[PDB]
Amino acid sequence: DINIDDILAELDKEVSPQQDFSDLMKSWKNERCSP
Amino acid sequence: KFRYMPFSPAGTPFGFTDRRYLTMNEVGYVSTVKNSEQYSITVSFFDVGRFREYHFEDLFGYDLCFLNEKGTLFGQSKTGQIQYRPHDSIHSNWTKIIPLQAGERITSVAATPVRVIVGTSLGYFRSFNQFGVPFAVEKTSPIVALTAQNYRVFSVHYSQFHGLSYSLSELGTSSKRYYKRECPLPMSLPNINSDMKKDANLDYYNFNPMGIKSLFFSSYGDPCIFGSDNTLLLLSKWRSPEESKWLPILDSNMEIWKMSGGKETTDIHVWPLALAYDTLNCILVKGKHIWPEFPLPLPSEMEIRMPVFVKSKLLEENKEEDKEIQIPVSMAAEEEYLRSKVLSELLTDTLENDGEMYGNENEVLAALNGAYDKALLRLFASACSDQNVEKALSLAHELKQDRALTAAVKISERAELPSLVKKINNIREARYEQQLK
Amino acid sequence: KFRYMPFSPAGTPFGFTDRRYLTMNEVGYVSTVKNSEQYSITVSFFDVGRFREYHFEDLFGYDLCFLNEKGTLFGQSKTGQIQYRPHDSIHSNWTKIIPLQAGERITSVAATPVRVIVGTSLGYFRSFNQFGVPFAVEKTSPIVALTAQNYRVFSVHYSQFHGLSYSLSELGTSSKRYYKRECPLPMSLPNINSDMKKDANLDYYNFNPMGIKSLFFSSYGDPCIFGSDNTLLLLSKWRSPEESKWLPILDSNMEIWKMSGGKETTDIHVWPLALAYDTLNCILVKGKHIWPEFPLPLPSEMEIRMPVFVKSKLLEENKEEDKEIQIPVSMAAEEEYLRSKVLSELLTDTLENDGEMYGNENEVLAALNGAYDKALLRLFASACSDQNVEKALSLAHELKQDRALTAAVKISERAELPSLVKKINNIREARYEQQLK
Amino acid sequence: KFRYMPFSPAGTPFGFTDRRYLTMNEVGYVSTVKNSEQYSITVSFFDVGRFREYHFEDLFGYDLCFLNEKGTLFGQSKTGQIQYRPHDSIHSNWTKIIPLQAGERITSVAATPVRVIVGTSLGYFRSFNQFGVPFAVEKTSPIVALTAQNYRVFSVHYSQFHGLSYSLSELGTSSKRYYKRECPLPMSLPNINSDMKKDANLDYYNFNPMGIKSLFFSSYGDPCIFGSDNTLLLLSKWRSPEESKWLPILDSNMEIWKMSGGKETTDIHVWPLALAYDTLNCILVKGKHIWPEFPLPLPSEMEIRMPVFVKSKLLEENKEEDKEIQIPVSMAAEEEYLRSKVLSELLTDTLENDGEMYGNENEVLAALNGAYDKALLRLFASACSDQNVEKALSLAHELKQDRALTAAVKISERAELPSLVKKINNIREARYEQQLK
Repeated sequence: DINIDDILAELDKEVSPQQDFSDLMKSWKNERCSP
Repeated sequence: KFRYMPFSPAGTPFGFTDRRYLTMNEVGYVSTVKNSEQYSITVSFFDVGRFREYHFEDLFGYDLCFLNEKGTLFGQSKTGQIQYRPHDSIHSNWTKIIPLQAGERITSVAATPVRVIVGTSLGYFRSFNQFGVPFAVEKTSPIVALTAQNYRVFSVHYSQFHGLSYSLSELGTSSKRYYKRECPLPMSLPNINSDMKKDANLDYYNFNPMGIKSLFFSSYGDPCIFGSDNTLLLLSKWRSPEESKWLPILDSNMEIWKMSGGKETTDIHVWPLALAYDTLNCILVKGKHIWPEFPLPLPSEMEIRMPVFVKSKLLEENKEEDKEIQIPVSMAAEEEYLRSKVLSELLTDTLENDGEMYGNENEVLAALNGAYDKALLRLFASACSDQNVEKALSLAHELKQDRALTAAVKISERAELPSLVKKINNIREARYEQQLK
Repeated sequence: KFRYMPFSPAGTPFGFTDRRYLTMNEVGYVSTVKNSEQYSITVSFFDVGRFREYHFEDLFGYDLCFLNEKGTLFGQSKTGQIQYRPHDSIHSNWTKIIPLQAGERITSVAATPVRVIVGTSLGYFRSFNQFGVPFAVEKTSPIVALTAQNYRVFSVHYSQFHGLSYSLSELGTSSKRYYKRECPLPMSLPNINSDMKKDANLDYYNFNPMGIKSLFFSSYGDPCIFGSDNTLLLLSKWRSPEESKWLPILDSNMEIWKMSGGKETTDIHVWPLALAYDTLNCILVKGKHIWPEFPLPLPSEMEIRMPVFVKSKLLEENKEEDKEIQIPVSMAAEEEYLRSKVLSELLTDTLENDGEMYGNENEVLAALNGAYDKALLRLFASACSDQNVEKALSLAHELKQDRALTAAVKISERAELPSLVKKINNIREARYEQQLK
Repeated sequence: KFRYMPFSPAGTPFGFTDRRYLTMNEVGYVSTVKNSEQYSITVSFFDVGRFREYHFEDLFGYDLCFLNEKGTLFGQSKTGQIQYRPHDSIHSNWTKIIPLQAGERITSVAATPVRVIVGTSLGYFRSFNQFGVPFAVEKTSPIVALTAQNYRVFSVHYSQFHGLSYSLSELGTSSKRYYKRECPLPMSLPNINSDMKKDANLDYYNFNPMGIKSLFFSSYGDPCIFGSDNTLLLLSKWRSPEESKWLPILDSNMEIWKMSGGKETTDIHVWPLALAYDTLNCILVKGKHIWPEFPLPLPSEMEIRMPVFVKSKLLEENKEEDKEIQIPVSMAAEEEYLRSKVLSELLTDTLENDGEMYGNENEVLAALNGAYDKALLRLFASACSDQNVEKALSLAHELKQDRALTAAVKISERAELPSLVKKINNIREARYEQQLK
């Protein structure tokens, strides 16, 4: 049977302070463990 | 056989205990406890910021109660004694005792910001201002329930000799207006089950012989009621008497059946609280007694959905042990399109007459229209895949935006229906002309 | 088992006797006596000077009767024979026989200077001219009572499978217009009091299962009825069918109880005849025969008064004990203002639609306005004595004359409420602006 | 105790047999026969020149059926399965299953070229297009009968508590409009009578306890119904809000009684099919079984007639006696003037709102006016022969044509009523003056 999920997807679709803290957490955790 | 009794919105019996809930609504709830020959009353709020929870002692044994965000009204059905309490201290409380004929009793009471209302078993209606000044007396069918939201008031009436009926009115300070007066009500009665089943829930039917579990206005003033069949009903098009109609918008039993994996967990009961837009506020009660107890359990939230499904068909479609049953995409899309349509119409009527409260509800209406076309496109594509050009073309008329019609053209191309591509483009050209006009 | 009946207003059973009354009203009364298998009918008047009293022998068993200022109409419910007798000899006495199905019977009849109506147990409505020429036939719920004034007709209908209901219509030269048709009636049936079936009562209710003593139009053309509740009910807003409502305007049990000094005497009853402005015209009946007897007593009068008092409180306030109770100023002013308001509103509707029917009603309305404001001033002064500023100010808004507002300023000064003085004069300024506009 | 049951228009019970008719109308009739654990269904037409008779085998037990000129609709009250068959091969047959609750059953169904409708015992209304595309769900009282015409739909409902009611509505292309919504319905009820326990009667009320036989729209789109008492009832003035009323327009029992020679031939029954102008299409059934038998008897026709008739007077006036009893000129003229007036008014309403549907109605209307004046002239001449000037003058006012008044003048002269001649000449002069305005 005919698929339209892609047709619906293309039909339907028509730096921040939050992100920096996630990067800080990432850096902190990686720095603690690595040799 | 039937007999008249008092009521208040979503109270509980005493049961085996010395305490009970008198009433509940979105703002709060009221409870009381018996202390030998006296009673203690407690008032609770969900807006803890806005209000203070408080308590006081009653010597008279009130059995009626009504709440709003201005104050609380209390009554005694046999003695005719009543009391109104503002939430503020500044306006001191006041009391009165109302005349009653032999064996007559008060069945319900309600209040607006400036109006006070009392009803009785013998069908007498009496009304007073916020300082007890009498305004008028009227003789009607016996009243069984009352509710109000600002100046809009909704009433229910019942008689052996006149059937079941309802009224809708607006107590405008500019003028008082009636929209319906004791017109017939299509509600599902519980009497057959009470007479035959002998289920040991008889105490609830003694406590509520009408079996009307609760009633309230929506978050946008629509009249709503919850039936003894555990179904939610809403009155649409009330502004237009030749178009006004009752709509069944949610069946609780069907939800629990799916939630249980298609099983009969009759040990579970739903206690409604209030309607917030598209979502029911309710308590999920478990065990012998079909109503909640103290300390108050936390509420739940549940969305409305249209009654379209069938148990046997869904069992066949379905065929870890409690997993909720899987549904055909056709049913899901159909139900969504119906639900989107009804929601959009009700919201449109609200905006047309009363406007926006907050400044963004039009965006929700736009989202509903998008969901509506999206659901129709899935159903349309199914019809095209079945090669039913007649049904597919009939469905295409119901799509709104040319974006969706363009998608329908692509869908028709995938279905290899150039006749339908042609006729859709004829429709698109016709609707483009209508848009140019 | 229930059974339908023929009926005529304000007539009586026989009891065990050989005589009864067929119908009675403010113009006159119809009586009859049994002479073996023949009956003598007499038409009597409360103005026998204008209208000749006459009598004749009924060889037919006329069991239906209707009396007006032009003639008397008689009917036989089984044979369908009817006869009209003008009081003069300018118009002829004439007879006619109406078709009837097997087991069908004429239940009621009515006649005015412009229309004639017949009703049957099978719910058929038939209408004729003053010569008996037919106009139309219609099918309804079963008809149990009829009454008319000019082209205006009021009907009552009943079925176990359609309830108790009424119709209001005007049989105009343009067409028959329905104001209300088979709308539910808010009246207490006598059989609600099932346990009162004593022998003396049982004869009356076998004679009149509906219990209603009479039904008629007011002096101002408004429908009115008196039922087993021993209370006179009046239909308000009948000229505006969106707004219609029934009003309990006088309880005979309360009045006789008060008139006996506040006592439960089981010995006197009221037989209504007609309502003339504020006063019921009626016959006082005594003893077990709750229906009037022979010779007919002279007519009496009683004023309408609102049902706004408590028996126990009245006795305690009264505390020669047979003399009618001394009512407090508060209760008196309360009932006065309500009665003044009701009477003013009903008379306003009368004059705005039908004009002055007697040529003096403007004076009556002005007197009612004076009584209304004076009643409110009593209640206002009481509120000022209680120092409830808010209730006093609310009462000030309900006054109608600036003289009364000025008196309220003086009362407020005596009550030492300068805030109330200020706010009242703000109201007087606002009303002065309204008077300037 | 009572139980709700399904209905199809003019279908028969089985009797003591393996075969029955499912529904019958102006298009055709549907019949079925048992064949082992299956049934064979045949669709027959009264125009098999346009249509083709066809048949198929039913393995579902479709207990409901509806026929129109586009196709045939079939339904199963217990399983909820439905099926539509177009008569043409242009469009396909299709099936669907409706989501019935436990304890619910479909009571009746209907179909038009634009819509398909389903109703249930629990008062649920569901609507679809001719392909099965769903549109809406609505709640009423329990539905007991359905019929439709283009966009107009007429529904009947019943409750133990609300009684008997009807609704009239149009699914307009803009919106659904209610003309009347669950207003009370005035039909006679058979079952309380112990005489209904006759074998042939008892089978029908087991098959159809309502006692209705069929219901349909007129040849001008007005609701009609044929009930337990064998009277044809038509809703008049339905386009008028304050004038809509039910009219008893034909008593088939009276016609059988007269046409049999004034005789009680209860061995004859009438099965209704459709109404065309003043004449009803029907089957005349003879024997014990009140429903038509196998093979189907031939179509017959009967005229509508006003209920003027009295058996005793007609027997006396009449006094080979099986020949239809004589009717006096007075009765004939009275019945004609009533029937002419009724027909003219109904046809006037048709042309004012529906226009000329057939292209000859102005001619029928002109003939009706001539018949009306001529009938009144007969009654006028009778009044003049009685020398009743007032009755003759009142009848003269009812005449339309000045030519009729000229005839009335000449009749008055020969009746030797010069006062009536003068007064009619004044009327003729006044009418001519009015015509000159």
